[PDB]
Amino acid sequence: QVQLQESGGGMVQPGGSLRLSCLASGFTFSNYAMTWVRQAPGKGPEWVSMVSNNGADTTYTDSVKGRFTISRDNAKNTLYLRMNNVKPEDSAVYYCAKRRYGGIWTGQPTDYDYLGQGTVT
Amino acid sequence: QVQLQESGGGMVQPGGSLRLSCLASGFTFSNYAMTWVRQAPGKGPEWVSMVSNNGADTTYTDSVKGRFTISRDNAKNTLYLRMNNVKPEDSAVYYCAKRRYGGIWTGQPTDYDYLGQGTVT
Amino acid sequence: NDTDVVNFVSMEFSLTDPRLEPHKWEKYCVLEIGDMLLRSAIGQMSRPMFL
RNA sequence: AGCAAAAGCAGG
Repeated sequence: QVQLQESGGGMVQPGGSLRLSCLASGFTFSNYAMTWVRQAPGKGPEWVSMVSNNGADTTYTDSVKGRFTISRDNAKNTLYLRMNNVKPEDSAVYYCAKRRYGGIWTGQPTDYDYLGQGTVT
Repeated sequence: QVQLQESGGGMVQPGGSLRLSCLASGFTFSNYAMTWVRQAPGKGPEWVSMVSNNGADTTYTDSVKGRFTISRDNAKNTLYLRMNNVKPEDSAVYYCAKRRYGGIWTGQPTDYDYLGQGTVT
Repeated sequence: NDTDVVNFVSMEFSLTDPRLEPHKWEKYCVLEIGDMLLRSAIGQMSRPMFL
C-alpha cells in the first residue's frame, strides 16, 4: 500500500547542509511527480519544491532559489533533497508527498496522501 | 594539574560547519597563547591556527584563510574554533595546545603539552 | 571655506508608511515604489515600499 | 526648496 517514509534529518548548525531522503512504496513511482512541503510550528504548511516524473522540470519557492536542489532516483523509487546554506527560518518540519497528477503546474500545490517525519534546526 | 580536554567534533557533510571547543585547566589561561593543530592519518600534524593572549592577533594556515575563525573566552578558560566551508581534505584529527610563550611569531609553532580528541569528515 | 554648506538630495528606501507620524517629517517627499515581499514566520507580508 | 541659526551659504 502507498506509504512515504522519510529520513536523513537531524540537528545542524546555521549555514550548513542536509540531505533528506524519502522512500515511497505501494504505487507506480515513475508516473507521479513529487513534492516537498514544510510546516513551521505555528504557521500552516508551505510547499517547498515540486519535481517532475522525468526529473527535468523542477520548481522551488520564491525564497529558496539557489540554496536547494531537489532530485529523484527511479531505481529505488526514492526522492532526494539537498538543502544548503540553511537559514534560521527554514527551521520547520519537512514533508514528502505524492502529487495528484503526474504534472507539476496543472493545479495548485495540494496533495492527497500520507506523511512521515521531519527534523528542525 | 594541566589538562586539555576538547570536544564538539563529529560527522558533517562537505561544505558544512563545525565548532570545536577546548577546555584547559591547571595553569594561568589568559597569559599563554594557544594553538589549534590538526593531523591527518598518515601525515604528521600541521598547525591550523595560532591565537594570542589578548585574542587580537590570530593567524591561520595558507590553505584555511577565510574559512576558519579562531577565538577564546577567558572566563571559562576555553578556546573556540569555528570552521565553515569544510573541504574534504580538512578531514583530520584536531589538536589543542598551549604555546611555550605567550606570543605567536616568536619561535616556530611547537608545543609541550597534552591532547584531547579530533573528528573526521 | 570649510564652513560653507553643500546641498544635495538623498534617497533612502523605506518600508514603514508615512501618515502614522506626519509630524516627524514636514520635509520629506515620499514616493511609492511598490511592494516588497517580506517573509514572516507565517505567510508573506507584502507590505508596500515607499521612498 | 534646503541647510542652519540671534548670521551665511544656496559658486566665483
